[PDB]
Amino acid sequence: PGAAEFAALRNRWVDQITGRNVIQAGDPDFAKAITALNNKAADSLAKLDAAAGRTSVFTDLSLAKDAEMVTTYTRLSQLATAWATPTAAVFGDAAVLAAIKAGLADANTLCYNDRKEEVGNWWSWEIGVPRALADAMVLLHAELSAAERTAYCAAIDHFVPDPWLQFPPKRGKITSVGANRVDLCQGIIIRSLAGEDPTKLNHAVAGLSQVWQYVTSGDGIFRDGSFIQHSTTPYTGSYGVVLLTGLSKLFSLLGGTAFEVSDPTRSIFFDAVEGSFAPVMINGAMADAVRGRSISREANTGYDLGASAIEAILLLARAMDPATAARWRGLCAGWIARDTYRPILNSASVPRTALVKQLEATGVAPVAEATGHKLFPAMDRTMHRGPGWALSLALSSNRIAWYECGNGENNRGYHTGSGMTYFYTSDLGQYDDAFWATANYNRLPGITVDTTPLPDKVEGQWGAAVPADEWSGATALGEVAAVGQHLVGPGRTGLTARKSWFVSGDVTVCLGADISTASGAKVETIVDHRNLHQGSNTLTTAAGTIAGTAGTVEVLGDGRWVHLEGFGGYAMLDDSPLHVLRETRSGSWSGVNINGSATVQQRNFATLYVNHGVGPVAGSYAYMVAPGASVDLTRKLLEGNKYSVIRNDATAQSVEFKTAKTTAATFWKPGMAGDLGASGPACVVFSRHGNELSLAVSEPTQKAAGLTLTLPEGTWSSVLEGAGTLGTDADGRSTLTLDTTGLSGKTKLIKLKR
Ligand SMILES: CC(=O)N[C@@H]1[C@@H](O[C@@H]2OC(C(=O)O)=C[C@H](O)[C@H]2O)[C@H](O)[C@@H](CO)O[C@H]1O
Ligand code: NA
Repeated sequence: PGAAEFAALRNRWVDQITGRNVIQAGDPDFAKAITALNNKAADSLAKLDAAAGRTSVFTDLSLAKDAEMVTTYTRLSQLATAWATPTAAVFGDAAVLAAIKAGLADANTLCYNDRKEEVGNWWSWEIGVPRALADAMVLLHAELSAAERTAYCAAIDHFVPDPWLQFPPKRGKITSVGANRVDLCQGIIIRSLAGEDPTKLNHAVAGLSQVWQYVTSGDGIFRDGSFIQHSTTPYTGSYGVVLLTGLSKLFSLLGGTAFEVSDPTRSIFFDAVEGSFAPVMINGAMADAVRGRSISREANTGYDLGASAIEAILLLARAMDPATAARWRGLCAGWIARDTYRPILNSASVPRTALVKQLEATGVAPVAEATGHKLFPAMDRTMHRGPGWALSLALSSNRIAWYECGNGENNRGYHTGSGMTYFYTSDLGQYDDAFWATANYNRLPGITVDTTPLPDKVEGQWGAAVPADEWSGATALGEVAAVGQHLVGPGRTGLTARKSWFVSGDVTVCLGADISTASGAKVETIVDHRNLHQGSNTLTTAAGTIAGTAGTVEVLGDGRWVHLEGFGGYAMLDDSPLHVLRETRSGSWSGVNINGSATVQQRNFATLYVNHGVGPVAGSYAYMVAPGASVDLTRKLLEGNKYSVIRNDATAQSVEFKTAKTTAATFWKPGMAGDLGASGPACVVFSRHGNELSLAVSEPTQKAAGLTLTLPEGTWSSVLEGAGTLGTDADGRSTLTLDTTGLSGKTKLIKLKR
């Protein structure tokens, strides 16, 4: 293959990144996309350094700061995009083209060339500039000289001689993985189009294959659908999306050509759309629990990331078999239609507009998010849904870091892996509306927390430390899940807590036991810390209302349930005091991200919490959350033993859901919770239907060869469904012994006959 094929490939990439082939005559969304393109282009043009012998290309961007070097190149590729887009203000503009060509020439001369050593963030030299510079070569291919091509290719090959590797030589080069591998290969593949280099192209293409091979440790896609980047952080929602975006674009680019991605194992990547990406998408937004440090970004939010995921999945769908195509389109139509908070077409590029328009043209109906549980034990994350809500739990353990901070981002996020309970609801802005600028990072919802102030970046950057805890894990049987976390506090306070969650189809029961610390400070547990935006939502009790005055914390009393207007109900499952605070909070995104704006955002919060006090000895909590519940239903939560606590202490935690006829339990020690028993760390959910007992079990340390339960509900003589060896103990009770060797926290489902 040759010059004909290379021109065809370049043209297809220009088509893809401009949408020049798919702008619809008189369409108002295509019109607003062009206007956004125009404004960005004009902004950049306004900031050009017009000076003779200039030392920068843009007056607000220093070439001696690598992030602003990257920004210089992305402004240039944006301007070339606009120059290439029919009906853009600068389309085919000779003067604009001139300024682009000079910008790329001077950026090369002054800074980014084959004689330059990397300084600062390697990502800028090897991914930031190459992708942008490659796009600009290809966009401007009819206009750049052979000598210009040579110099910019040379610069690129200098920083990235092999996209299977990363880091400047002075550092020791390592295997690039995951999002990094994709971005590296992208810059080289696009560069290979500009330079017509089939050798670098084939090698870059070959290198996508490693990203979708399953892994059992470190970075990549796990069999349970977890995605980790940077070893210790659940990262489906941001690095996952960068991967997904890059592969969508490259697969589509190369499909049908001599360079087509032909590896059959890529079906693992296709399976990940529903196995990894869809469960953590909530009405358009990637879950905060899976997007690591990006929560600190005012303008790279859950919706930004979920919209990018939508674009990519729509792009990929074009190439799939008919059933899979339609399913993925149905999922996307759903995430689009339910999102009236950040509609995808607001600020969409021309290509994203085209894919969303295309989707709408198929008429494919929106698929709803399925109720129930999706567990990701490899990354300490679980998802739970019912009518009106999606709960996302965020854990940490000897495998998963408390948090990632880096590059001045998320330095305060050290409690975000302390058992957070994100309840996503029709309040689509709950976590997006300056929540991470204004929230109390020491009372994040759900967490147990030692009130010792911690320094920014405590435990270090880049998730380099993990809590040395006993286990975190989960299992589920039908409508009921069991999740548990041994919380070890960050910042060496010696905080320790045993947190468990038992999630049905509507209610979530939260139990805590065995809470102590070495620090001498008070320890709290946060029933909720809910963004009210500018609202004065009522907090309704048996007595009447509580916490009417902002800033004056009040203590519930003996009705034991509280209802928050527009959210749902909360209810105490013990006689602990409930502290309720209405507060007004302020902060700027500059306060949580070194790139954040200084604008001060001000938000009202409801904060609900238990105080375990100074020096708790076996401190404990017991409460439940009922998202979407009316006052009538909230009042009734505690009536009729509907949620019947069985055990809550340092050995076991367990509840029975009276109506679901299902019992759930976590086990920290050899022991019994009512008539269920276990011989070692376990999550279990069981239900008897007549003469049959269904159980779901996991071995949550991920290290034990086996596990023995002591069966509830009488004796059991045969196994109807699944693995395990029956038996009788010393006391005439039935046992089930499992081989849990290598299960990696996964659930085993079993059925037994009396
Ligand atoms: C996933 C992540 O945090 N990556 C960082 C970069 O962020 C991303 O920008 C892109 C992209 O440029 O293709 C995709 C995402 O929307 C966004 O998260 C970030 O710009 C660089 C800055 O050095 O660091 C990466 O680690
Ligand atoms: Na890490």
